[PDB]
Amino acid sequence: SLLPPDNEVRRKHETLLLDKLYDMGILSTKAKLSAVEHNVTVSAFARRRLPVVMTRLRMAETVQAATKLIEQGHVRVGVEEVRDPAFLVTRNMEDFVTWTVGSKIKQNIMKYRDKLDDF
Amino acid sequence: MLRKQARQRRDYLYRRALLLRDAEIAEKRAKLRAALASGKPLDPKIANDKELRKDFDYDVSRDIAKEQGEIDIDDEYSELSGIVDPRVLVTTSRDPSSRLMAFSKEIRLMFPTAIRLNRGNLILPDLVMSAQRERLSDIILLHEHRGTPTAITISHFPHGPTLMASLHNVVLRADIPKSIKGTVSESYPHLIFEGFRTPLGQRVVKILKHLFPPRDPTNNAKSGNRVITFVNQDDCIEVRHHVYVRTNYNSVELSEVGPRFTMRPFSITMGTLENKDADVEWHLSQYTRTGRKKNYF
Amino acid sequence: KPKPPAPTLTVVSDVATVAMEDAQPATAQGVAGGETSMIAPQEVYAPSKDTAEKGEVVTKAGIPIAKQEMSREEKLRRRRREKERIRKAVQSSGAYKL
Amino acid sequence: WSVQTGQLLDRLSGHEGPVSSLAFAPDGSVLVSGSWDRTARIWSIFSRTQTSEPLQLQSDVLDVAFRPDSKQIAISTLDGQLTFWSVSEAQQVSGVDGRRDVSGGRRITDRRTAANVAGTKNFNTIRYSMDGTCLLAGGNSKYICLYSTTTMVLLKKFTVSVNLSLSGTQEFLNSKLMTEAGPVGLLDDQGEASDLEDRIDRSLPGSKRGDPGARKKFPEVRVSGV
RNA sequence: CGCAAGGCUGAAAAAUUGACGGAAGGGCACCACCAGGGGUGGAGCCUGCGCGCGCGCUACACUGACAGAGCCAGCGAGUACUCCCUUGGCCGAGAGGCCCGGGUAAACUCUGUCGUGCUGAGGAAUCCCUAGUAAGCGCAAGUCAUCAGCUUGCGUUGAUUACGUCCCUGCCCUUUGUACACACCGCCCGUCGCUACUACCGAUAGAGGAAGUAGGUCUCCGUAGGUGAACCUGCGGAG
RNA sequence: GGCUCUGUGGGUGCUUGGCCGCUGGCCAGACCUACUUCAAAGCCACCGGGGGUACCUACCGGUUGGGGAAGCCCUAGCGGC
Repeated sequence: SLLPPDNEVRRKHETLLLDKLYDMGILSTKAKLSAVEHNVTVSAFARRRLPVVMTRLRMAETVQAATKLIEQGHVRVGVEEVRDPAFLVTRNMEDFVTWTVGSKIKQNIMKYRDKLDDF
Repeated sequence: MLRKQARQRRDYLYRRALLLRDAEIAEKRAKLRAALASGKPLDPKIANDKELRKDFDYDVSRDIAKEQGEIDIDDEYSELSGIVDPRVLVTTSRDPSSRLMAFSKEIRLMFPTAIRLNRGNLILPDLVMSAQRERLSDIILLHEHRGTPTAITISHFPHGPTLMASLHNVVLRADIPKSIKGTVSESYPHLIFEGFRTPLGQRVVKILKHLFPPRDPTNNAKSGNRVITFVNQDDCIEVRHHVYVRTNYNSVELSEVGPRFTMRPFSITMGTLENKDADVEWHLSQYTRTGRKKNYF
Repeated sequence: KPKPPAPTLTVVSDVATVAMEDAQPATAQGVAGGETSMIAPQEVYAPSKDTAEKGEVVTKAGIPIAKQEMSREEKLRRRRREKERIRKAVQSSGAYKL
Repeated sequence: WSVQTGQLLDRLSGHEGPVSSLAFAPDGSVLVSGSWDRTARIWSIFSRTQTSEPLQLQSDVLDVAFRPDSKQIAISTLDGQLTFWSVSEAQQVSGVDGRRDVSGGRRITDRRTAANVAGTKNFNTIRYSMDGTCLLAGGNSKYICLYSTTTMVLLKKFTVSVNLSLSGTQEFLNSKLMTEAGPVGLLDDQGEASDLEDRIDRSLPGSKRGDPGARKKFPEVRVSGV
């Protein structure tokens, strides 16, 4: 913000900063350096952590339940399991955080929907 | 993947509402920037809004870049505007007749990066699924009355808008003899538009001209021999497909090769073809007191 | 999303690939390996119009051809190829009547 | 892309997920992709008709490899099983579920038994031998397996590291190493250091892939390439 | 309010970059070849478009008729939906309501009875089509434009033949650019325009016409001078 | 006879002793407080962002009164610069 407004490197790095933060899901928009000035927040990073983002994705009921689950090692993201409850899911991995392969949780969901394929 | 498309649609709509709020603000910030470089006195609420002063000192530069046109608006097309070649498929309705099949082939010839697919027994969610699976840019339906087309539904992908339009005064390619017509020249066509001034007209011009491949800009003003025209009068957009040769510096000869339509748009939905429950953007307001006096586009 | 690409240049020398390697007592390359000069003949010399002599021109194949020795038809055809490339990119009463 | 022109040739598509393994055929006529939409794709490019034959699997694809004599393909999926397909008639000709055959685990910071632990029970990378009869498979585990491709039995298993300083190199830890406050290889022991450059903890929180901090105490063992 | 708002006048270029091609070499195309399939075009019905033309619909027999038995779908729920119009009669002072007459599949499978019998599957041409595609089959809905002579959905049964080739018919692009290693390739061609210069031709220094070319360090000593013991400089000598 | 719980020992990594003022001793312990010539080299040492600085603190440059290490000189001293 402190650079003069007409400066090419200011504009390029503003668009770069906003694009990087929006792809990492901290911000909500990509058009306001003011939103970077008083919206980037340790609370925003904390809600981009794994148990709260799976709470929003409704994997678990509460954030405590999600932390207990992924400490038991039920939750992969992509193809690798995750045992650290501090993994920061970005906006491209939110579409891939799922359960692990032979999970008792996956079996219980399948048994609720009565589609339990035992093969 | 379908999770990703749903996520992007929700995030785009949320960013749209955020842009609505921020534009309601930035109408007031621009008076501050103009009053600064001029010295005309301004409103006291603008002058004493302290949060506006802090946020203004932060975000001068984006308003100035928008003034210089360096940046683009949050849109469904500005992501992939002229980098890729937007390929497009055309299908018919469930049971096509022979003249509708020939007409679909005619417009598949009109768009130089188009492919045609038979419907047969192809459920419409599976159609949208397959299009999002093979990264198609746009999809087109056609509805016949009896061998004569009556409706197009230009649907953009992955989650863009649809334009549902009714057709009239159509003449098909496949009625004139082959001795007079021939194989149509597949070249990257120019496009000319006439009569669009409103934001709705600009929206239609964008979602129409983003079906054609982008032209090489080094000698576009002189080369190229095929042009496609969209003119509107009383919001019934009429379109022809001409192919021309420039016999002089001050005269050109035309030759009409494609079909003629006067399509009238009766819906534009912010949401794709499968989403009948998508939020509409404009529909043909009939049965009102002045829906026939008002002229959109 | 990694980065937008930005032009970065790196200068290479004429020193051998055995000067490009890392520090070790004897090289892993043989006796043929060690004479490859890390730059091609195309870069150590390339005939081009900016490095021709005065009267002569260099052709597309890299053969110097003299403007004196060229016949007229060769000059005409070469001018045509250059043009094709460039295209691709009150008076007196007596003075009136007589 | 093509290598002699330098520009992008095309963008193949048809995958409902990220592609995760690729393989060209050694005769130079077939591409094979394998992607997290539980599918493999026999791409035929170099002919005049670019076609894509699909192969439906049960789970995510993690590795693809070709036999040297190019008629056979092997794909390793997320269940932990290898399925051997024939590239002419795209039919599965063999299969081995080697989850038990590769399961070796109990990393520290894991409250599952090494038997029940998921994430170490697959094959990350497989390769064919140069004869054409011995497949080699390696996953995120202590064991590298070496199967045969005709009899489909476990010819030989290897253990990659008897090193106890790495994490998952024995499948049963002991109550001597477990104290009252969690495992004794988990207490942050940086504080009793004499050098400030070793005392500073410039780690980033929740960074599974590499960070310049790289606390890196007891790294995981993983057979990342074979 | 002022300017705009006074008619040598009377309808049907640029170019040192430009105009048009030719030859070779590529790539693509059910508007191309190749193999097959299917329409329309024969008879009748009608919407539509300009008596004619197509688009759909129906009918036309081995793929048969009749009778039994068994067995399969999916999308669909606005206190809402009904095909008529009438002969009579009941109860209706009158307007009506009653009662009686007249005009969740198709398919498929299995099992038997009978036997080709106005009880005839579409010319020249032209168009389309390559995997849940052609084709057969019915059910639902009627969504501000279009559509009941129909339209759009939805399920069911589901093949033959290519999946190569630029030979024919075409379309596009290379012969300039846009990236460097290995590796290869090696000055495509024609007719003019425009420009600079050169001279020429003929009417009145002059506008046109026609044409071509583009290598003495160190130490010591003897000196002379400097600021003198010493110390510095220069020179001449020995190591 | 069975389920459940609870406790003890061994194992879950390749087998060289218990202790101390450890080249010797002790597991019953023994002796107890001596010995001494000259303080020290410097640097570095993680607090979230923008912002004020009256006070305190850090750093730099000074100012009055004392203070005199060290250096220099020679009339030699209670010296002189």
